[PDB]
Amino acid sequence: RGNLMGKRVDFSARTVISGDPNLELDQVGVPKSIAKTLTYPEVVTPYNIDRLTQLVRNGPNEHPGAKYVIRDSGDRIDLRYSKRAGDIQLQYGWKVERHIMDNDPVLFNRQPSLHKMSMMAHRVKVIPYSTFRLNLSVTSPYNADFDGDEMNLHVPQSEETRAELSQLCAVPLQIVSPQSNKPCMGIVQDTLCGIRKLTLRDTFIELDQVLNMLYWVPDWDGVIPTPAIIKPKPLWSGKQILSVAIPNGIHLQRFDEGTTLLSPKDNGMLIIDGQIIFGVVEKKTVGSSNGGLIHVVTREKGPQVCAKLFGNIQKVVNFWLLHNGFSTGIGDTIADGPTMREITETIAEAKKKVLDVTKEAQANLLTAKHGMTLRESFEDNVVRFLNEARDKAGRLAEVNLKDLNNVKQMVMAGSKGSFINIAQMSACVGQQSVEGKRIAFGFVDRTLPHFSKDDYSPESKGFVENSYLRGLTPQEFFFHAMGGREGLIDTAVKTAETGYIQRRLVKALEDIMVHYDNTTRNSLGNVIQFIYGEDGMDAAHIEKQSLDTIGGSDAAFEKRYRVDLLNTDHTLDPSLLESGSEILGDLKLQVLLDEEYKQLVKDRKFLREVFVDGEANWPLPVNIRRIIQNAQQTFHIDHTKPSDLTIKDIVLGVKDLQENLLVLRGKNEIIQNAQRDAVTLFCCLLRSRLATRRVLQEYRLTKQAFDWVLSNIEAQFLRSVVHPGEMVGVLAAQSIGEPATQMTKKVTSGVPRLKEILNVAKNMKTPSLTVY
Amino acid sequence: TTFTHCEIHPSMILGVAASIIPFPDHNQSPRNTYQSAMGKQAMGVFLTNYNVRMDTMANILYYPQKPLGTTRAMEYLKFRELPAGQNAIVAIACYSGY
Amino acid sequence: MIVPVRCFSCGKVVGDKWESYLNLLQEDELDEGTALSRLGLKRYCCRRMILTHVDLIEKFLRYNP
Amino acid sequence: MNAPDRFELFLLGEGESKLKIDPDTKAPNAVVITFEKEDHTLGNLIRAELLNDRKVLFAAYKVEHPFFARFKLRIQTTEGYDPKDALKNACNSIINKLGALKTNFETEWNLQTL
Amino acid sequence: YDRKVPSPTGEYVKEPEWVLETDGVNLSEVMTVPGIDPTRIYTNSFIDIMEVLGIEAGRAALYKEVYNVIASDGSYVNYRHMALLVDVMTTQGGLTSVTRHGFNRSNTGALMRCSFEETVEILFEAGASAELDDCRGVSENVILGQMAPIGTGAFDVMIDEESLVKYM
Amino acid sequence: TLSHLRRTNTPIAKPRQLHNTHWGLVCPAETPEGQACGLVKNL
Amino acid sequence: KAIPKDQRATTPYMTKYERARILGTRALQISMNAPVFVDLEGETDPLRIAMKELAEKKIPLVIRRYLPDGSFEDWSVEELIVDL
Amino acid sequence: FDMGGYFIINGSEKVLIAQERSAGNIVQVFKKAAPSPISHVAEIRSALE
Amino acid sequence: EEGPQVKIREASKDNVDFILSNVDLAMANSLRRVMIAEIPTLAIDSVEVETNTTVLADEFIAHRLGLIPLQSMDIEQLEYSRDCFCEDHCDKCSVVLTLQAFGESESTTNVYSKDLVIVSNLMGRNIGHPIIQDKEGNGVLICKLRKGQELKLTCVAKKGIAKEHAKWGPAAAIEFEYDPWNKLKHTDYWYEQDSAKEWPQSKNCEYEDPPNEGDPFDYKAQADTFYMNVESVGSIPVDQVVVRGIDTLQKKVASILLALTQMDQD
Amino acid sequence: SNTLFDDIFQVSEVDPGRYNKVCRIEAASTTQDQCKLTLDINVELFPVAAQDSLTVTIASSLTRSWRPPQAGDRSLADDYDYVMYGTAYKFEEVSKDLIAVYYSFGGLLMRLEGNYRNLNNLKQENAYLLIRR
Amino acid sequence: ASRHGQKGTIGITYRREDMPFTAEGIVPDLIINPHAIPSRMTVAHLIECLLSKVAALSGNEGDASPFTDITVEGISKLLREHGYQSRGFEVMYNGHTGKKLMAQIFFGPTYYQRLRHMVDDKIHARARGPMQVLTRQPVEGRSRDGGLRFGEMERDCMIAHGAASFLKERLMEASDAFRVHICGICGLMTVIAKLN
Ligand SMILES: [Mg+2]
Ligand SMILES: [Zn+2]
Ligand SMILES: [Zn+2]
Ligand SMILES: [Zn+2]
Repeated sequence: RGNLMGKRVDFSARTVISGDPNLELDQVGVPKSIAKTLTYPEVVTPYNIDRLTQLVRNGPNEHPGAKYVIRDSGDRIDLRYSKRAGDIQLQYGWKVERHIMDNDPVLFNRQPSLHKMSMMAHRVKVIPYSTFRLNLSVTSPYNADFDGDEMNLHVPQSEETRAELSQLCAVPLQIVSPQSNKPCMGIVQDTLCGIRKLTLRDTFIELDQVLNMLYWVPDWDGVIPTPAIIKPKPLWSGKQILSVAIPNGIHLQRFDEGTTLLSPKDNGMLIIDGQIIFGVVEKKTVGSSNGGLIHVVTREKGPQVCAKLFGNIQKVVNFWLLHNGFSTGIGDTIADGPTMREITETIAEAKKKVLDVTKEAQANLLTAKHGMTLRESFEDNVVRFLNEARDKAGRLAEVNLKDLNNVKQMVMAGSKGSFINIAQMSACVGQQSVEGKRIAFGFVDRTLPHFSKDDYSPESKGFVENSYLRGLTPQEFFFHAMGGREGLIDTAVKTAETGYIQRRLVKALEDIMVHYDNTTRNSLGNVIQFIYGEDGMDAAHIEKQSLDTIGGSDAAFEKRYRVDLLNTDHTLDPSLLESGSEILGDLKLQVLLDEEYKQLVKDRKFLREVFVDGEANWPLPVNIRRIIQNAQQTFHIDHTKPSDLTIKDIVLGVKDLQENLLVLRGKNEIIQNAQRDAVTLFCCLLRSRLATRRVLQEYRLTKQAFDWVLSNIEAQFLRSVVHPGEMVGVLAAQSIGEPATQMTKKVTSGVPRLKEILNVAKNMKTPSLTVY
Repeated sequence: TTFTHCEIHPSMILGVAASIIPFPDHNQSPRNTYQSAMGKQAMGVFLTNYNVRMDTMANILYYPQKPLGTTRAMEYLKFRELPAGQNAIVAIACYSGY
Repeated sequence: MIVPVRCFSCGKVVGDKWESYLNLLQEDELDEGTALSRLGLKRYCCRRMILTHVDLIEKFLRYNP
Repeated sequence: MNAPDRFELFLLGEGESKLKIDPDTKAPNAVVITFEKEDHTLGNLIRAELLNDRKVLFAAYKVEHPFFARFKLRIQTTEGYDPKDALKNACNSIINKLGALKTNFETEWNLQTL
Repeated sequence: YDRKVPSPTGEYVKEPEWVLETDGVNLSEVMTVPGIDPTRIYTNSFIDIMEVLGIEAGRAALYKEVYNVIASDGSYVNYRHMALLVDVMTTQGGLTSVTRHGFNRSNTGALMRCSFEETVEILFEAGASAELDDCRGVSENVILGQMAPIGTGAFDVMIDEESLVKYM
Repeated sequence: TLSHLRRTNTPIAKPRQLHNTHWGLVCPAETPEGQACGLVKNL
Repeated sequence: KAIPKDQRATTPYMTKYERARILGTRALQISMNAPVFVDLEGETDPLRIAMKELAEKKIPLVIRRYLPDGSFEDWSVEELIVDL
Repeated sequence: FDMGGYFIINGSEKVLIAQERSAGNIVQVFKKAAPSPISHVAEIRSALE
Repeated sequence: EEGPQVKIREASKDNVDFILSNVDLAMANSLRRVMIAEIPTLAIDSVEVETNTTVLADEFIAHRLGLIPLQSMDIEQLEYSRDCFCEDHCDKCSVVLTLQAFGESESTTNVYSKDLVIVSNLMGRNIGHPIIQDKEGNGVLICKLRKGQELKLTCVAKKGIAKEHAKWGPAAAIEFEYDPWNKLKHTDYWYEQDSAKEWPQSKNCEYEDPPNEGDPFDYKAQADTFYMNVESVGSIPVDQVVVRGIDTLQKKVASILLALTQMDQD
Repeated sequence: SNTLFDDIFQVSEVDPGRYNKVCRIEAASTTQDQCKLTLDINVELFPVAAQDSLTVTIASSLTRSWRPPQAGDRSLADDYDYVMYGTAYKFEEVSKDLIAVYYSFGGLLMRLEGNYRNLNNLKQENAYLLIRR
Repeated sequence: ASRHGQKGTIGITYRREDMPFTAEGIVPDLIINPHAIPSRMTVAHLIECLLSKVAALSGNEGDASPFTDITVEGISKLLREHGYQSRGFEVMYNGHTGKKLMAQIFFGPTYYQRLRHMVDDKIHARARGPMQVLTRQPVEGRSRDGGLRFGEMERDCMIAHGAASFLKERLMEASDAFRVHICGICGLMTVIAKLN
């Protein structure tokens, strides 16, 4: 375990980490001293000879210098002591052990390391001061903060090793992760908080600041965008100047509760050609979200482009907020005089409701719920009223706090804090629990010696009536302390239990990987999965997509999909395509639209068999929605003029594309039937999104637009398949292990249940049948 | 009407470290548990005889300050006589993002 | 220990004001807030310097060598 | 320990000019002046004065990172006008403005009896 | 419980049902009870599902269970990961646990098994059984300090003198 | 120094939890995080 | 046993791992003063040289792709599609 | 200000830490768990002062 | 008179209250920055300790000696040692101070900035005199000694700026305000009921016209008129903090004009 | 290079729901009954109250970067009091001969409902919004 | 850290001119992030400050004792008596431009502690150094100029990445690596290599 499976190593370095808004996503600030110690052995070659000779001349003390010279002979020259450290004349093939320099690839790691993202390749940036500086958005994968965290640095020694780092594990590559098929890095804290503030309708920027904000973008075209307001006084909006960081071609649409194309509340999101049309940018848009601006950018433009976008969004936002400022005070916890009366009187009425159930229980009139003690039933009610109360009291304050409330502002952007935090701070802390139940009678028939015996009152069993702003009574203080201690105990324990779970998952899966036959096998060549994850696709290349066909009324489906060239009402109007007039009554063509519709109906039944509930949204490769969107801007699709497509062009075009969606290659029934199988689901989606009526009426695609959409689905699909060599074993273990690490009818669940599951525990804790 | 005893002062339920926490009745339970662990690692004058003793490691604060916000319990803890910090002018703000 | 020359926050010399402050309290019986203000210490950064000082040096002097 | 010398903030490095004027590629009649051993004190002052010049189309400055005392100033002027000349005039205007400010303070101070 | 079901008109509509919740397990018996859906009946005890409904159902229940533990915490792990774990425990023909007993007692390499938990008791047995480690596991090549047969090392690289002489 | 001379060790039902009986006798906040949490009492 | 070129069934596309290893290997060889099969258009970094050689498919290397049974399919870097 | 309460052994200060034990000579009744022949036990940890 | 104008409100040895009208906020600020950071001063920079029997550390004391304000009136006729031609220091570039103190008294013996003595030749220039603002005429209290407590040391004071060390900071706090009625809408006032009732009215409100609600927002409006207060530490007189500040910024700009001039040669 | 829409509307309502410097305005054309208008305006810059008669103009011109002054000598294509520049984002077919066009002036939204201007309005980044009275 | 479990390291140090400032000429010694406060619910930190601000002006000891009749309203009233805005906010001006901040900053004194963890006693780097005798592997700890541990969990990440050669290097070249001569008949390290 300790000298072979893990060992300490040379070319390693460790120090306190600190954040930096001025580092690029993929770089790492390396202290001069650390750079002056760590070395790379470079071979003397015609290409570097002169440079290398200079670093040798520079020596071990100057920054871009060197420590040793390795002759062909094998003996090491110490530049620190060699009498010939000056007059050292290099020879091709020798090695110069030179200092670590700006842009060298290095492995950066934050322990524990329950993730492949816990060890990523960064670009060196030699800097002053004794800390490792990292870009803030890269904080999340490592799980780092700057409260006193230290991080590890490993230096590759070979051209091969360096390539491995730069080509497989570099930070930009790691953005979209296979753990949850979504981005694992997003915009955080200052930049998240500032991004909401910047993008409100209210927010307008004067020329002076616009110029600085523009210049701050390192790839800015040099083009001053036309102000949204030209006289009286030229003024730009936040939305406008943020859109300069958003690259061209980037298309995004999101509807939040109550979003119209007129977005009255500045709800949801609409980014067209990498320009914001409406809505406020926050967590859902610019965070590590599934539908994310980041998810689309990585996928559409590249990992290197997306990594640049992080830096860009932050350089603008942070600069703006530096000058706008943002604070948080006690005034932000303070709630209205009447809101406080209204809160007090909310607790007051709940306090009586509880006494009423208590008086009812003492008079033996209470009637227990089937499968519960008369007492169990009572405590349930009490606990339920008191919580209903804490929340009401909370929701009262939350509403009374204006949009100027700095806390509300942080909660609104999603930068920090939630509802409960406002509630507990402003209004009421609430009921305290230990082992699920209220504070119990540690003393004979009472919680504390300040109480009378057989006191089931909220005040006796741990209900903290007061806000943190108001302060806690000694009794409230001690009960909160009991309840508080419980969490610290599990935080403490879980830590090692969770650790060992991770180990066992890893050790059981380690030897599993995808072979060149798309088969998932172990060190015995025993097949685990015939095809990776039953679909033969890489998880990073997958996105939640809606299978339209699945739901809706049988009539609504019909309207959407049916083409009947033999009926004057259900034909494609000659406005839809050029052949419209000559297409009516074509029996031969109708045979093809019958196949089309008949397949779509087949598919509907099938999908309804797979997803029994009728759930439409599933993670599948190739975002077809986006390809269409792009075809539309790429080809400047005129939603007026008729298409130059044939029914044969659409119908057969799709039929043909399908045969080109290759996962398995072998020439034989077994492997060919296998290929058909893997591709099934994706095709149902493909056929749903590319049916004739849809393509013409909805998408309004031209032949070239369509031809392009088809080629792109193909290309994307192919890129989407898993790579033989993928160590899917470890991946899967860590993809379950890492989340288990973040874990806090009544059935045994979470960490102790996962423990039960993995152990194939014979005598389980909550056995239960669910009888339908 | 049954009261046999009275509490001298409820703040006395707290130990040496928690007794330096200002308004601990206004903090979330563990934040208090954290401070009563950190203050043990806070620099200051540990004893006035520091200059006459040979100990492995000694950390002494140049200009210690008594706290502006204090506990009645600190009187007994000798804290204002031998402090662990300085009263800093603190802005809670978003600035350069550093 | 031993009065800071200059307030940390703004750097107004505060080194001279110590004995003078301690005097305005014993000899003049004056409350801390007036003495500070008499001495022209108006900004709270400057006020905190004197008001919150602990002159440990005086104990240190109590040891012989 | 990894702390840079304090004079590095103001004292020019070995073979390091105060100004380095490089031309902007992305835009016509635009330039980029890097000011070594300088901060906001001068940057924001110059930028604001170039803004007063009518023949100046674009002007902005940025301190790319706080560990280093240097700033990049980008100047774009109308065709025919030179950005170096634009910078020269704004520099001059500033001096002449400060010259009056001193004269005016001096006169007003001499009038006081305290 | 609320159940989404297709309506005559086609659209999926909420058609809630009465469901029973047990405090104990007896699969064999409760299944044969008149008035229930023996096609729908579920137990959290997948060990039972395995015993009564076969290993295939054992896999489906085992995944269902794993999935719940993650989603209960409000977390999302892509199917494939849980699927793989579930499959590995399955393949043998029963419920092979992620313990020193289960997986670590399979036909894999001896040094591999020894790197987790039983070390010396595994190497003695390895000796008296005259085991032969084919060194295909990642563990072995790590102990041996050789390039593991994983990703980058899953294939070999050769120079071709044909193509070499072609480019010049 | 003070808090070290008031420290309590408990070697080896639910010991880590803050008991009602700990009122006025032991500090409800002063306890370590991790392994020794709630097994190291402070008077 | 070695699968004939006419019976090869692995991807016609180069894997991430293959490409990373080819680039690593060439860069290593280039760095050990091996002959460069491309015009270095001022290039000096062996990885940027490697990238250039792979960009023009002037890398004289072959990927021996092993199958779980022990057999293999040999693929030239010239013939592998680089969609990465 | 030094408060005493430690020893000086070979020049380093040492603090005895209070050790917490269960009081002796104490009668305690406990239910012995579901799989057990014995349902309840009365224990007394008897020891001399 | 000409361009930007001053209107002094109050004066003393230690403070200058004034109004700066017909100026760019950028200019007002750049001056404010310079006054804090770039005006040269003389301050102790090397401390050679011969004897120290005190309760305080050699460097603890050393640190304080730098923070002791020294007469920097004629600072302009002293050279920065870096620019000077000697080996370390000399008269042309430094002021040598001496401090010998001893506990003769049974009572506590005090060490003051007055106890500093100049040993270097001053070239008859107003420099290196420990600034004494103290009523009793003692200046800064450096140390306290008991009986056999001796303190014998030597100080080398050098020309410097606040950028290198805050000891060469000639100014204390610089007060700076504009638009006491938020006419410019440069701040969005945080409030609970009324921002007018909740936020205290500035002193300077009296020196400006209240906005009068029955008027539209002046967007065209720009920031001119700055209410400032410059506080001196001693080294330089209050007026000269302002003047030298104006001059430093002027010189700083001239360097740029000159740099461009040398660049024109090639 | 020329005008695309011209009409005088009358404001029915002005709405600053939480917004301190901006307002959604509801107006209808005094000429055509079929014509209505929804629009976000910087009311801190150009104030608007209800029953105000306002000339609302479109026009595709009067491309590349933006220049600030010289406009003193340049022909200020504004005989109007408040001017905006935005993008056309949607073309809603609201039955019959009725159409509705959506305009975003950097977040400041606009919805114009009518019929006639089939031969005018287009899906262009270029669209100015001019308002007088 | 403050006395509220509100710990942190210095990210940067700014001079007085770069710092944001009150019109009164006051500047912070410390800038802490608003993002600390909400999730943490350390209300007493905010109160400590407000009370400390009053205390500093009033020259009276601010009683921050637990169970008392001191209210945030009480202290607020006292601060308004001193000329400051009751909830501790103060309008600040940006240090670089001098332009007023659109936000008003919660500003006042707070007792901060200096903790035993300083970067320079932590920072460590190695690249070939002392080795153990038995295992012939890098020695342990910063103290001994040891190398860091590329442990089991790190091996896993490398295996996940598919960094076959990067791993081999860490385990061999970068640590342990040795050469033996073995026999072809009995695969043992028996060989008497007199390689010379
Ligand atoms: Mg941390
Ligand atoms: Zn001060
Ligand atoms: Zn000299
Ligand atoms: Zn042999």
